[PDB]
Amino acid sequence: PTHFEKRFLKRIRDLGKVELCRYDPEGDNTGEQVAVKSLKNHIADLKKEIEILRNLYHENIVKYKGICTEDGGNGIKLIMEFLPSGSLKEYLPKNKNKINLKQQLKYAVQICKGMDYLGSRQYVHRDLAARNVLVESEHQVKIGDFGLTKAIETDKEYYTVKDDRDSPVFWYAPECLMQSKFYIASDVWSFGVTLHELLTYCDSDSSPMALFLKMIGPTHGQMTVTRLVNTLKEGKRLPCPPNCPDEVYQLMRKCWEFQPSNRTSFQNLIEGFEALLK
Ligand SMILES: CN(c1ncnc2[nH]ccc12)[C@H]1C[C@@H](NS(C)(=O)=O)C1
Repeated sequence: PTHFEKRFLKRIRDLGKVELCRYDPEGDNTGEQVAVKSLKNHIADLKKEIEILRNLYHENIVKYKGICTEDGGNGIKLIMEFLPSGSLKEYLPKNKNKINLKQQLKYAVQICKGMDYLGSRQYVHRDLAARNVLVESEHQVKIGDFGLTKAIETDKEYYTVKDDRDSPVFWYAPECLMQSKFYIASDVWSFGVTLHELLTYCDSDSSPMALFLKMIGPTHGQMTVTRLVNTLKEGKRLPCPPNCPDEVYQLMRKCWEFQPSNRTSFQNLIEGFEALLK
């Protein structure tokens, strides 16, 4: 009762590959809408993500629904619940009006809960950005993609990633950029950046990529990571968004301590934000 027949998954539109499908075995279009993750070779990677998501059960983590086999039973698809409001990246610009600071801080708490739960299971997300934070409702958010998530080996503080794959470098901590080492503290750094996005209502002009590119200047490509490391070494950071209170920025800056050991924890973040609400 967690297997989806590929012929029954009717594609609607791309979500991010991740596609919106309607699983409709009765053929009367009454079937339920679902998010489907497939390959655009790296079947072993998607199988790892499936094992990860099936093992996550939390209010602030997108629900695993099942798996769809691509014949001759040689391919796999990840089936997830579909949240129509989409990611913060698409939702926040559309609702700058109803979403105040209180609501943004509740989202920050929820992301931190989802991430702390992820941390307790010994995983590093390595891709925490607003595009990966889904809106269940105006009161609830969920971490919605685990495509770069890795399990930290027992008795180790981090996972080392040595591959030819792409990385969200404008969300990465110094240790990730310099040594390819990913700690729970590196996810804390990425949360800080995600929180910046959320506070700027995911305005494209104020995105971490747009701001850092304006700081770094004209840059290839192959030199982006070095220029970014240098900027972070000098102590430069994403500026406090307009009308962002000191208390929130101070928490945001604690996610951005150059050394991983000097950063705050997700639990200290939960408590910090919760103390600001009402
Ligand atoms: C937007 N989105 C989703 N939207 C609605 N309902 C969903 N259920 C699950 C995912 C999902 C996912 C595509 C992922 N983002 S990406 C391509 O940058 O990795 C997040």
